Amino acid sequence: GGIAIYWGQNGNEGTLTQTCSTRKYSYVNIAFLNKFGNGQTPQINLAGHCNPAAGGCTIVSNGIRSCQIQGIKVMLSLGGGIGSYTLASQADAKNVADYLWNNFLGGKSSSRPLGDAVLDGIDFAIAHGSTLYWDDLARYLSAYSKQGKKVYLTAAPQCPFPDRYLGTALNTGLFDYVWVQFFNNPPCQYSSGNINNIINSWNRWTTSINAGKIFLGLPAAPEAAGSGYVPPDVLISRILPEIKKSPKYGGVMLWSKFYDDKNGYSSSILDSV
Ligand SMILES: CC(=O)N[C@@H]1[C@@H](O)[C@H](O[C@@H]2O[C@H](CO)[C@@H](O[C@@H]3O[C@H](CO)[C@@H](O[C@@H]4O[C@H](CO)[C@@H](O)[C@H](O)[C@H]4NC(C)=O)[C@H](O)[C@H]3NC(C)=O)[C@H](O)[C@H]2NC(C)=O)[C@@H](CO)O[C@H]1O
Repeated sequence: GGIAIYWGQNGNEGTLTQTCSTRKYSYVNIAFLNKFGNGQTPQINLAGHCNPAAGGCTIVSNGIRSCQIQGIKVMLSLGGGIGSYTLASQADAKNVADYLWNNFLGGKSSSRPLGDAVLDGIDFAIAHGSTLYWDDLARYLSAYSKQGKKVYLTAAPQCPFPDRYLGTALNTGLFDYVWVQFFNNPPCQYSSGNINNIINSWNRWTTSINAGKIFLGLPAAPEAAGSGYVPPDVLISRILPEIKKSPKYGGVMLWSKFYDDKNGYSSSILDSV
C-alpha cells in the first residue's frame, strides 16, 4: 500500500514541495479548513506556514502541482481537533459544497485561498460539533464529479465504530479512502503488549463500511498524540502481517509530517506498508 500524511499544522515541518519530494507519501491532506458553516466565512489555518489574508497562502499552489505531477493526490481536510466548524442545515451543506468547489476545486473564484491549483478531493476530519448533514455535503461534492473531473472523498473517523459524526456519511458508499484514527481512543488503540483491541477494531471497519480502501491511522511519534503510539518494530512484525491480508487494506496514515520527521517513522516502515 501507500502512506497518507497530514501537512499544514506546524510551520517547521517544511514546505508542501519538500514534503512530496521525500518520495515517501502517496497522499497528502492539507490541514485544516477548520472554520465554516452557520454563516461563517470559511477560513483555513495552516499554522505558521502562511497567513491566508491577501493571498498569503496562494504560494501553496506550487507545492500542490509539484505533488500532483509525481502522482500524489492532495486533499483539503475539513475540521480537525480545533475549530468552530459545523453544518446548520441541508442548505448549509449545499452552500459549503459550492464554496469548496469554486475555491479549492474545479470552480471559479477571485479569492482562492491556496491558489489556482485544483485539489484532487476533500477530506472529512469531523471530530465534534453537529452530527448532521455530513452525508449531504458528501453527496453535493460527489455530484460535481459529473462535470468531468473526479472529486475524491476521504474521511478520518475515530476508531470506535460506528463513528458518531461520520457514520452516516460513510454509509453512503461515496468515500474513496478512509483512514481510521487508531489513537486517542483507549478501546481500539494499541496498548503495550496488547494488539487485540486494534486488530478487533480493524476487522470491524474493514467489514462494515463500503469504501474504496481503508488505512491504519497512527501517530508518527509519542508526542503526536495523547496515547496510541505504536513502535515501528511492533507495527512491522505484529500488526501489518495481519491487516495486510484484507483486500480492503490501502496502507497507513500518519499524524503528522512534523512529527514524522522528528521520529523518522515513515522512513522505518515504508517498505513494509
Ligand atoms: C485528522 C485529525 O482529526 N487530526 C487530529 C489533529 O487535529 C490533532 O492534532 C492537533 O491539531 C490541532 C489543530 O486542529 C493543532 O493545533 C495547531 O497548533 C499549532 C501549534 O501550536 C498552531 O500553530 C500556530 O498558529 C499560530 C496562529 O495560527 C502561528 O502564529 C504560529 O506560528 C503557529 N505555530 C507553529 C509552531 O506553527 C495552530 O494554530 C493550531 N491550529 C489551530 C486550528 O488552532 C495541534 O497542535 C495538534 N496537536 C498535535 C500534538 O499535533 C491530533 C492530536 O493528537 O489528533 C488528531 O486526531
